[PDB]
Amino acid sequence: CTIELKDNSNANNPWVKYYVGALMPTIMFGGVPIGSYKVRISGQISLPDGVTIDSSGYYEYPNVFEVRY
Amino acid sequence: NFVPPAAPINIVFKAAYDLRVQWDWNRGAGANVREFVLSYIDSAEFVRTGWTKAQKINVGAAQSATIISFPWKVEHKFKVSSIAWGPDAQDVTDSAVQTFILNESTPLDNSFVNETGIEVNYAYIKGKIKDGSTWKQTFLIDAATGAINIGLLDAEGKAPISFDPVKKIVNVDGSVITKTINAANFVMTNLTGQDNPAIYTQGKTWGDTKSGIWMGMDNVTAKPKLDIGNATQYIRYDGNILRISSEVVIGTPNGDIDIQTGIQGKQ
Amino acid sequence: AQSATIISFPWKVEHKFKVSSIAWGPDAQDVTDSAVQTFILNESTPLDNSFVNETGIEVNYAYIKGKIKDGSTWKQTFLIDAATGAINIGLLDAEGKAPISFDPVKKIVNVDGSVITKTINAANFVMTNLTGQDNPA
Repeated sequence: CTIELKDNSNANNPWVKYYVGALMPTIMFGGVPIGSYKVRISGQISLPDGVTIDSSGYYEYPNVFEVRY
Repeated sequence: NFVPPAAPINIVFKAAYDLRVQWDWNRGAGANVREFVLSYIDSAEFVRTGWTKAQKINVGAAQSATIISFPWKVEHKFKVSSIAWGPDAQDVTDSAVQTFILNESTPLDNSFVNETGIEVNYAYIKGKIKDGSTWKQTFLIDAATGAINIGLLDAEGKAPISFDPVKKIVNVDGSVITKTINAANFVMTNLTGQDNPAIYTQGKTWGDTKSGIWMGMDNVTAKPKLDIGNATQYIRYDGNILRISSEVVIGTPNGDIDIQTGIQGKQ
Repeated sequence: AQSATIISFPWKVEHKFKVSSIAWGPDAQDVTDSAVQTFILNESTPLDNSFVNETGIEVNYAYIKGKIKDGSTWKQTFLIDAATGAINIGLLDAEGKAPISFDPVKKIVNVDGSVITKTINAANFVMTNLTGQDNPA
């Protein structure tokens, strides 16, 4: 699964991917700026054909939080 | 293949008695400069011998140099040599020799005299540079505390190098180059907001084809990292998984052999 | 330094002197003291004006420089540039080289020896090869 982020303080910001890896019960990542963010998570599963990959509808956490500084 | 530092491109002169010499330095894809030395000798002495027993003035990598009470109507020669941290063979590169003599025909430029400024005070010792109508502090030495700030102040007032005997700390922003260091605690710190503390050989990165060592905290993934070895033979560790490419041996032969009695076999 | 100077020492007054020897190590033996030797300033004490010539301090708007007479010539040992606060310390050997210097413009402090500190907090313990013939470790 891949995880994106977007700074919610501004009215409109582009969603940015920050974590790419296997889905886990707990995910740890860093190296992100200070602004408050909204988080959407999507999963991608590879079809038997290498080229084709089935993604998921982005699920977004309703809560919005500041990065712990 | 070590590229020696490039010598100063050009030399100019300003006079007042006092003589000022400043050399422009430009460099690209070469050794970085760490110190500048100027050697001045009399032309007749230069003919007698080459830069031998020639008085020299050293500066902490400062372009401009000042000579006070230069001889009047006497020929002289100068050279400016850049200094780097490479081996002694190509450590230093010297610029082209430029002759010069104090002459009544040389225009007198006393502006440099006013453009600087120093003061000795019971409170402290302070150096200033005249910038327009104001003066900017260069270095300070307080009497009450042995604090010595070195360098022109930042717009926000952050001094480049700072000291504090009160806290017994030496505070330097930037880099420190030493032949060796002795200490009791190499406590790496995430000084900047997004820094990545680590110890490594210069020009080495984790998961790279270089032949260095890397050890530190990867703030991007928030996991410790490690790598010892070249591209093929290496000991690479990530918080999730450890990989050891090279052949591994555990224990030693006869590790648990009886000391009192040996072993043997027969048929 | 192997020598010291006392300015305006009282005359006709006895004094006692001890020279310490501080070294890194256990606090119990951190210091060692020289033998106690007293002194008096009096006409019976010969005057030696030789030591005045060797030392030299130069203070100017341009910079502050300390100089030592070797072979009837001033030799620069440390210079404090008034402009930009460029500072270099130590006698010059062979081609002019200062063992210790500080460069505010490049934010680099160069030392040609060892630095000793109880603790060091650095975000990059980069392990360089300066001389090129010594494998760093």
